[PDB]
Amino acid sequence: ATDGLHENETLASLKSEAESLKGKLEEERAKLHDVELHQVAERVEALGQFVMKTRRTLKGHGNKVLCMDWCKDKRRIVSSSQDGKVIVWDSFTTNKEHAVTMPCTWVMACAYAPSGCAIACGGLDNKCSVYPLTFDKNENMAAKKKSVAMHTNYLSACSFTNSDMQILTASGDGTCALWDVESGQLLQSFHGHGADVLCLDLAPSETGNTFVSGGCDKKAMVWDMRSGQCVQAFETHESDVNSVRYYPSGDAFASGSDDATCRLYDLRADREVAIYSKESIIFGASSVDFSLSGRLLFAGYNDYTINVWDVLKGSRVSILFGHENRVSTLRVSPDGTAFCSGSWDHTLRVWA
Amino acid sequence: SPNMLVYRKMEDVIARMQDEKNGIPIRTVKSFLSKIPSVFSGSDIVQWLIKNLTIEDPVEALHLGTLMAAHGYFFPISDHVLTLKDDGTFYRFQTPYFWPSNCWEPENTDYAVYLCKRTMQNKARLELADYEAESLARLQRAFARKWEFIFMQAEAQAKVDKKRDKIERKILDSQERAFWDVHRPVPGCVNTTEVDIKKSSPPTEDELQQQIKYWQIQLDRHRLKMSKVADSLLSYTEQYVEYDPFLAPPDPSNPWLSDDTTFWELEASKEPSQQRVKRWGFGMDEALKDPVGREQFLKFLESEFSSENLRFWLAVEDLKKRPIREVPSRVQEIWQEFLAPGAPSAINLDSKSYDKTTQNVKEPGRYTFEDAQEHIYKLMKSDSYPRFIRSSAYQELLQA
Repeated sequence: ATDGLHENETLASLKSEAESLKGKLEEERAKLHDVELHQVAERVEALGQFVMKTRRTLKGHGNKVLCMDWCKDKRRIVSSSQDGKVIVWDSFTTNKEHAVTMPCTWVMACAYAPSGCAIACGGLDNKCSVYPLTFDKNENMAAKKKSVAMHTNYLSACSFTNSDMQILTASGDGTCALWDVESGQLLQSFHGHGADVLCLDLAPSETGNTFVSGGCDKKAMVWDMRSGQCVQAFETHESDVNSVRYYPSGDAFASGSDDATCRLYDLRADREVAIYSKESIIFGASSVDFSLSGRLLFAGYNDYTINVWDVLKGSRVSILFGHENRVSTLRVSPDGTAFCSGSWDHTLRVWA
Repeated sequence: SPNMLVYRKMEDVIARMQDEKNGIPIRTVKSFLSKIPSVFSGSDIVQWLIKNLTIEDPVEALHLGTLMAAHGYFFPISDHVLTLKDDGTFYRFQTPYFWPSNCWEPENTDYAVYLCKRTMQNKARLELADYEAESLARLQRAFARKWEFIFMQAEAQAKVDKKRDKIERKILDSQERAFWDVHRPVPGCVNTTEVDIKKSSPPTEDELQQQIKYWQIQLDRHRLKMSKVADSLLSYTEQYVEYDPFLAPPDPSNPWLSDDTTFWELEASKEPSQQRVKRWGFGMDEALKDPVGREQFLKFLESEFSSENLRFWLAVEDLKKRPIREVPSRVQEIWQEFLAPGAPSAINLDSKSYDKTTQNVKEPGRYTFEDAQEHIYKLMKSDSYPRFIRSSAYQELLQA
């Protein structure tokens, strides 16, 4: 007409500018998606028959085993359970070396210090505490407890950095946090997850100040430990992300979920590149970890079993039976010679 | 809820098992004493899963079927312990009313009515299992004040079961028993109902402005072709296959298979093996990961009078390993030794990294030298590291 403010004439200009950038990204993502990983991996020769068996059985915990972590010496193992007890084993001989009882139940997280002289653990106490390890006679570990982290909900995962002086923590209050062990100071908080954070894994490149985490919002997020910001996020699972683990090169990571699938995301491709699943696998995956070369992905499921996946070709190369309840934690040895699974059946098993 | 997701998947399987054309045949067999209606054998379940789910290993199919039984979708008619056997044991489907997905967290007051009703059956001559009788004794002690009304409630249910179709009564009695075999399992059996403690819980002008900045940030990300990404993953993994103990047997043996720890002592020796030295050549990260590779890398650079870049990088990495109490004084020591004008081990940064670091030192922190370390790392990756790999020192280690 001759009047009219015509706000929509400029809103349509902004809508045609936001639509074009979105279509620009959709067309670029499709242009880069020229092949599938398993199609390229047809060039690779298939793996031979596997004969992995249980080599050690760690019996001692009084309730569900909830977490475990290898020591850098390739044989010692820290493990935590629902009854509140944390145990340090010499898994090669199965001898218990250290043990501490915590003031809470459901100690869902434990970790081994890079020096091998301390451990961190926590759970329903909404904290993460560092305990020293000594060769002391009648050693009283609880009297040396260092309270480091502190959240408003349960602790779901923890991990030392490249030294004994900092720990990462993931909590059910939707946050990850970096802490100074000596002082208990909060170095950085990581806000972004829309629900409980269930897991985390530090970047393999000790030069890299990044880590990945997974939560009940079906998302996996890569963080910058300097800025505290989420620099990359992935959402393709149909349920909770229970475990995340970096591919050995650091350019990719895998995840296990309650949707009975394991997926591989590549940070350079900025998309999920592989899905590890099968019609007969309907229980959720609780933990995942890679072999040394990254060719194999080990996963522990709530069906009491362990499924080993060819990371490149996608096919399942083994299924391992033994546990009589859920497999709650699974980690490959620091030298890749074995892997250890912890279960709700109160035991841990070392396989090779 | 995540616990519901596996129920729907199990219930989908039960839906396929009950198909008319390609389902499990449900028969009414007879024994020497009685006739048993609407049953099927365990081998029928195992062979159905093998065929219709394409499971090659029968142990895997038997294991999948044993978890469906434990969760209460089919049950053995002759055992309170819910499991599956690959033989002629007779099983019976659970009615969808007693399914675990049907909002079931039954109370002890409901179990007391059930156990009380059971002792009335068979002209009050039914004998509960030992664990059931011990459960009833605890419930009678707990609900001792209101026991007259639990008895009346169970006596009222028994009158309905008495005037009930004999064949339907036989099937429903076992189905109600199988329901309580899930929620009050036999001692020693996994309680499938136990759950993880984690899981037991403006104008439209600024809106378009929020979108445009969102999508533009996504376009700024540098991505790679899937062909290039797949090529780098395939070549990186193939590089370490000879080092993967799950794929190639370790020298001399895997300590977990042979109980011989000589492999661990060789890996920790200060004299490296040829494969260990060869691994340093895969990239600078491998040389820096290996403590012997780090020593030999540094030892070479000091012999060529060019170690300042690596010693600075090693100093910053140690800085991020220090407690936050020590980092302000340590930042000044790194600045004085490597970056300040007239420094003993002066490194050469670009003007952008040097200006940023000069301002970062004014307020020290753990990441004061990140922009500089990033630059020095790429510099060694293209200069100092190729010099080490090409040195006669490395070549004499690589050839033993």
